[PDB]
Amino acid sequence: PIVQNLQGQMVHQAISPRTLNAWVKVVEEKAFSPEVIPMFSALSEGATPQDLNTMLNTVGGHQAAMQMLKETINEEAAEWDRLHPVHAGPIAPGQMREPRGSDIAGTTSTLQEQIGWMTHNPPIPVGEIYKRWIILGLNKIVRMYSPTSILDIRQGPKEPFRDYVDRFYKTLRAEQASQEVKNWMTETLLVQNANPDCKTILKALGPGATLEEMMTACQGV
Amino acid sequence: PIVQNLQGQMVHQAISPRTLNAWVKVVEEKAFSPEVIPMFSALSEGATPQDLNTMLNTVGGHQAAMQMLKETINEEAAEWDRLHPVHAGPIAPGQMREPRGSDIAGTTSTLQEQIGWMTHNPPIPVGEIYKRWIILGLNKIVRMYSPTSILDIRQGPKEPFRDYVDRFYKTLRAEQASQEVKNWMTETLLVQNANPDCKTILKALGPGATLEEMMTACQGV
Amino acid sequence: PIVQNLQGQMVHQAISPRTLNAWVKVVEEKAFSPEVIPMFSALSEGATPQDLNTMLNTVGGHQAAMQMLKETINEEAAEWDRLHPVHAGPIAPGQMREPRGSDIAGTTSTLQEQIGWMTHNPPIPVGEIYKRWIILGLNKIVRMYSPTSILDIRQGPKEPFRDYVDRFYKTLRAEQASQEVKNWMTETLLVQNANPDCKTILKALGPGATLEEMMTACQGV
Amino acid sequence: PIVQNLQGQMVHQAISPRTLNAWVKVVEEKAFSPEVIPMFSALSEGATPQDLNTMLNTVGGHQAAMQMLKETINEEAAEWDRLHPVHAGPIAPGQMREPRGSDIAGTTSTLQEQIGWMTHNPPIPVGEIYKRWIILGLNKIVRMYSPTSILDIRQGPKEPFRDYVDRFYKTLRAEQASQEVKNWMTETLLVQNANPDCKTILKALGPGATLEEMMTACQGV
Amino acid sequence: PIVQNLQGQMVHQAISPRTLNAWVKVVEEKAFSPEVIPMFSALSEGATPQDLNTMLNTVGGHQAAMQMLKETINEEAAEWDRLHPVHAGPIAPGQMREPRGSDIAGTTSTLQEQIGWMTHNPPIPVGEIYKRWIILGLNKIVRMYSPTSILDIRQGPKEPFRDYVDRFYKTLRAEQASQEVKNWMTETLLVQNANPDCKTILKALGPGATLEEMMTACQGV
Amino acid sequence: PIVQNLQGQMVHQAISPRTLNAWVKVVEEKAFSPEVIPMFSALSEGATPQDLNTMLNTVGGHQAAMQMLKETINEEAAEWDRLHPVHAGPIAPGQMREPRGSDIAGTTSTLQEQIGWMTHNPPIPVGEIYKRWIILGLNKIVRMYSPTSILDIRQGPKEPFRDYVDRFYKTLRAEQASQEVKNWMTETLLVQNANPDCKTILKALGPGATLEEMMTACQGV
Ligand SMILES: CN(C(=O)[C@H](Cc1ccccc1)NC(=O)Cc1c[nH]c2ccc(O)cc12)c1ccc(Cl)cc1
Ligand SMILES: CN(C(=O)[C@H](Cc1ccccc1)NC(=O)Cc1c[nH]c2ccc(O)cc12)c1ccc(Cl)cc1
Ligand SMILES: CN(C(=O)[C@H](Cc1ccccc1)NC(=O)Cc1c[nH]c2ccc(O)cc12)c1ccc(Cl)cc1
Ligand SMILES: CN(C(=O)[C@H](Cc1ccccc1)NC(=O)Cc1c[nH]c2ccc(O)cc12)c1ccc(Cl)cc1
Ligand SMILES: CN(C(=O)[C@H](Cc1ccccc1)NC(=O)Cc1c[nH]c2ccc(O)cc12)c1ccc(Cl)cc1
Ligand SMILES: CN(C(=O)[C@H](Cc1ccccc1)NC(=O)Cc1c[nH]c2ccc(O)cc12)c1ccc(Cl)cc1
Repeated sequence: PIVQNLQGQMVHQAISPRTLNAWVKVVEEKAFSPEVIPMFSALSEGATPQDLNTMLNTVGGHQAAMQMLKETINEEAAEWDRLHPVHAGPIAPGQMREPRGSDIAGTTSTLQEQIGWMTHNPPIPVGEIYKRWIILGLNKIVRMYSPTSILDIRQGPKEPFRDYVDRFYKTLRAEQASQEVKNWMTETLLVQNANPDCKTILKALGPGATLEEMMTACQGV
Repeated sequence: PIVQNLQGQMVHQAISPRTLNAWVKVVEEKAFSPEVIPMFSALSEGATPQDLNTMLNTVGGHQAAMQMLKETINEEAAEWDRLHPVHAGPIAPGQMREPRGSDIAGTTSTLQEQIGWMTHNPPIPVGEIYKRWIILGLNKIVRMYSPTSILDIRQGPKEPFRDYVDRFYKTLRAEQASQEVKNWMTETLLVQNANPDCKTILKALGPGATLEEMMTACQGV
Repeated sequence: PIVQNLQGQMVHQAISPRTLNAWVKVVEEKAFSPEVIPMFSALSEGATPQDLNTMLNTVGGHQAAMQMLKETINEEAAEWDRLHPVHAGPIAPGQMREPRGSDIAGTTSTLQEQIGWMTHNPPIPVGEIYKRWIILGLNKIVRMYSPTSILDIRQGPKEPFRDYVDRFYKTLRAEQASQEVKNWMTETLLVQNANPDCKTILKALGPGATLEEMMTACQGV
Repeated sequence: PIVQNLQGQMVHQAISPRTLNAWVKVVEEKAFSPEVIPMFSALSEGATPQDLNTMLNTVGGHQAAMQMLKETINEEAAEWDRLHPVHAGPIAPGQMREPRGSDIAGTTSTLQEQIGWMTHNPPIPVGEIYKRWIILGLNKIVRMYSPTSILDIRQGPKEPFRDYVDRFYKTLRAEQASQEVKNWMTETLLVQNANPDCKTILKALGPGATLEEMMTACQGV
Repeated sequence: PIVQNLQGQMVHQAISPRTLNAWVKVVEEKAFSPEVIPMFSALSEGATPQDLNTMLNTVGGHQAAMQMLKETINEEAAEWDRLHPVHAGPIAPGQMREPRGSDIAGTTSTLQEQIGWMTHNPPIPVGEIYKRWIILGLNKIVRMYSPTSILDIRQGPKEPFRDYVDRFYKTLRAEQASQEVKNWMTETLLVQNANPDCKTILKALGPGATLEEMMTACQGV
Repeated sequence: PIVQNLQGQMVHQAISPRTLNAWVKVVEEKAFSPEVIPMFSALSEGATPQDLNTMLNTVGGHQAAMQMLKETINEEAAEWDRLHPVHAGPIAPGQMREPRGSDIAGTTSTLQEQIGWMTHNPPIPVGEIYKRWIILGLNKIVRMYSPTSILDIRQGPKEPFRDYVDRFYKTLRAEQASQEVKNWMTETLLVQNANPDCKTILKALGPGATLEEMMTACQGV
């Protein structure tokens, strides 16, 4: 990450050993479960592209996922370049250049070059931009590596309602969808796929009911 | 959380790796037991809304609970908006806007926007306000996920009094109630549901007696 | 705890994650054994009332003990109020009020209000005062939860003297008593309840003898 | 690593105990798997040659690897000396000398001498240069210690496609090759060595297809 | 321990959670083995008397040892008072008093009073003085709790010489003695109590020989 | 270690709890294996003699080794004194004295005296000098405690060449020798003691060959 010198030359801050270790263990224990993402995100706050690649480099295994991820990164980088075309040729001595897609992703850019973009008036936050791309990729991986669909989540004859909701919302968090879409799945599937006894109860509460209410309503049954 | 630059531009402070890890393990080990709340609260002191969502995002499992929690968050946000209506249209260049319910909760607001509200003369402490909402929600979850009622806590024939009190006060901490209500449960249930031998002793101490006294009184028996 | 800004506005310092964790594990492993107290005390140095309640809130289980503790806290708070009566009515705009028993204990006082009292010329150290109350309560709990009395500590026929002393001093540390009282128990019980063979030796050293001497004297036997 | 004094004499910063420990455990758990390198690299950011040797010295076992590594280091040092020949004889009192290959590698140079080179206007980043050499060596070790070739990675009759890709990309990361070469292996081997049923599917997607697409295409089969 | 404010009012520094934990675990794992002392000493560098008592308070068990330790502390405190008699009566408003034996040990002195003594021109280092007393006591405990005497350390018929020396020097470190005395035990016992075969070899090296030499000399045998 | 005050009086920095713990565990797990030394060295960077003795004091067991180590320390101290003779008698009030061998080793010198030497214009780096002595001693211990000689390292009929090299270089690192000597052992033993099949291959590569080459050459066989 970045921080200010005594003299106020802007200076890079090495990633902590325990930030590194955190990220690795996360991955070893949790694979690509949706919570992985807010964690990757939280451990990389302030990161430059170099820092972000470091972090990604430290994952061993899961190399299929990692490759999809680069594909995702290339698609965004291409798109960046299309919306921000580079004026080429000579470069004005000492002054900074405009980052291409590759420069953002860290392939074609030095650390020194990166800090330069990030700490500018006005600042070009290349680390933030790269992180969006990564997280977009991380989402795709999560969706792909999810064993079941929201459509196949039905409540068991003997399943307490709390647990059915737990699997519905767990699965739903892993899905490909806008908020409009998730609402629609909630609104359509959740009660439609409850078990008979509790479904009757819930038809009868009508569609203003809170979860807290639905759950309490189906507690005794 | 937030802290002051060398130049005194107010700057965000990334959440520690061990704060993150703390919170996760808490949840894995203790579920929603009442002590979870003072811990969530203690690990989020100084937090912005982003920080608070991060923390919440890092919980995997318990997704029913998490959804009730959002419901709680929406109810408070709505109520906020009702008591603080936004003047809309154009916004004065450079100056900050008035946070809506959604802006407080972090849905419709940037980190930069948040720090801005929090560090103002006078400061609009959006992080503190969001935390109230969350904790209100966390309480509801705790109550709901409590296996037994204060009414069913009776002292065993062979139960030492210390243990009965331990279950009474454990259960009571999980209950829905003001202080007026808890006092009333204490004052009515605690002795009424002791076991025969010790109940006699306690009728005989009368209602000024301390716990220390009650416990000592029923020690030998 | 508290610390000074760059600008020297006095500012609150969030409790460390590892301070929190320390305290919890202590309690899980050691219950209310006398060493718990110097540890609670050491982990709460610099604490405000809020900090102290946080810490207390994080204990799950032991809720009987916790309730005795509040009782203890109320008794001290009442007594505080009796010796420091509050002048009521309006309050002078901007200036601080005199803390009541409840304000010290954190029930009726904000963090901001607390720091205000603590960092005053001259400082009203409300955190220190609350901590006395707590520790007084913690002592009562320790005494109460001690399985055996100093009177029942006798040396075994086959018990090395070092071990008997170990149980005597362990038990004695858990007892209700001034220093005058502990001395008297030492001076009366320790040798009176040694086993026959070693008692003879010790009668014969006379009452100026050090522990080091007594122990060495009864080493071979 | 290096940091600035109160007086701004540039001063060495001892390696953290947990940086040390990190590196050792990495090696004990992961041997020379490709992820080792980004980790060595991340734990040595800011390092001087001394720091880098320290770190290398702390590995026990793997001494064959360590010797190849020195060989690699000598080859680079020789080459350095060939492209940067030293003007010899007397040295100007007080002023710094030009580092030879050996001085970069830390054999013939003091810490004080190193900091001197690193913190110069303009700075001679000897630590960065040595690190390139090491990492070049570390790569060679990784390749050598890889049990299988990219050529022998075939998909099992019963192997899900995700797993085959996982072994292909794991093995490919361990290989000797430029990016041109890896692309060529990908482009030639990956589909050519899938199992029959899925190969047919993939011939039929044609060579623009993403991994995400290929994987999804072969999901049901 | 102690440190300087922004304003340079000298201020107390709370003991770290991990310093606390360190000390406790030491004791749980190692009892009173001689290495305990350099560790207690290393974890208490900079300590005030309060800090030192805290640390001592956190030991549970070993209460016989703890009592001998206080006895030791009283003997030193008495002696202090004899060599530094207090002028009594009124005290000059605001100025500091001369610490008695009890004030050094922390019984009769406040933290504020202690920092005052320690940070004076010239400084009265009460923490250093108390630590001497403690360590003197800790030594006595170590000696006492040592299972065997230097006199009973003989080399086994089948014991490698390295191991015999290991037990000799382990035992010798636990003994009551000046350096003059330890030298004499070394010089008299070490070879006199080696086993026959190796004793002959060693008589023959004569008394200038190093350990390194003695050990090498008896290697093959 | 040492650091600068706010006022720039040079001040001692207590050794971290985790530096202490690091060193102890190292020793418990790894005994005197050659990697111990770079670790002792890395954990003691910046150390004064006191700090270095502390660290050494914390080792329990291995007391034969520890005694050889002191012997080594005395030999160096004697030699120091011979090359730097002390002018004796009175000492100039306030000014510092010239450290003897004993003063360097910490026997006859205070911490305050040590910092004084270390932070002088020009600085007498007594901590660095003592550390050389120790490490010289630590080397001797390592050599002595090495179970096998470089001469007895032969490659097994069934031993992969990588493993034979691993034992050769492991053993060689533990040996008594200059670089001239190690080269000679390498150059003479390594191939001379390979197993028949691989020896033939290697005779045939001739003596310019790299390890990387030798190892690859004997891979299939
Ligand atoms: C911005 N934001 C979030 O990041 C919230 C923070 C939060 C998590 C858990 C409980 C409460 C809040 N996170 C999410 O919406 C992501 C999420 C977590 N679990 C899910 C399950 C299904 C789904 O579609 C999304 C999620 C958010 C905050 C408040 C609300 Cl009301 C909604 C979202
Ligand atoms: C403000 N405050 C609290 O947060 C106290 C702090 C505290 C916890 C444990 C022992 C002593 C004190 N916490 C509580 O009242 C919450 C609580 C903990 N256990 C309970 C059990 C039942 C219940 O209704 C509430 C609680 C508080 C402080 C002092 C008193 Cl006397 C009462 C409350
Ligand atoms: C102020 N103070 C304490 O806090 C001492 C510090 C200390 C603990 C252990 C060994 C030596 C010293 N602590 C105590 O007196 C509490 C205590 C610990 N074990 C006990 C066992 C019985 C008892 O009645 C009290 C204690 C103290 C210091 C010196 C002396 Cl001589 C006496 C007390
Ligand atoms: C500079 N850089 C890297 O260091 C990337 C960072 C990264 C790792 C994992 C997923 C995404 C990105 N790392 C690599 O290319 C090394 C690598 C990791 N796994 C591999 C597998 C095969 C291979 O030939 C190389 C690698 C990089 C960044 C973006 C792209 Cl698109 C490509 C490379
Ligand atoms: C001041 N000082 C010490 O504290 C040395 C430091 C040190 C420990 C271990 C190996 C080398 C050095 N420590 C000791 O003398 C205490 C000691 C450790 N093991 C022992 C075994 C027997 C004994 O009588 C004393 C000790 C010291 C330093 C150098 C020498 Cl040569 C002698 C002592
Ligand atoms: C100064 N220096 C060292 O401290 C190197 C650093 C280093 C360790 C491991 C791999 C590469 C480099 N360390 C050593 O030479 C000590 C050593 C480690 N393993 C050995 C095995 C045998 C031996 O005789 C010495 C060593 C060094 C640096 C570069 C070279 Cl090429 C040689 C030495």
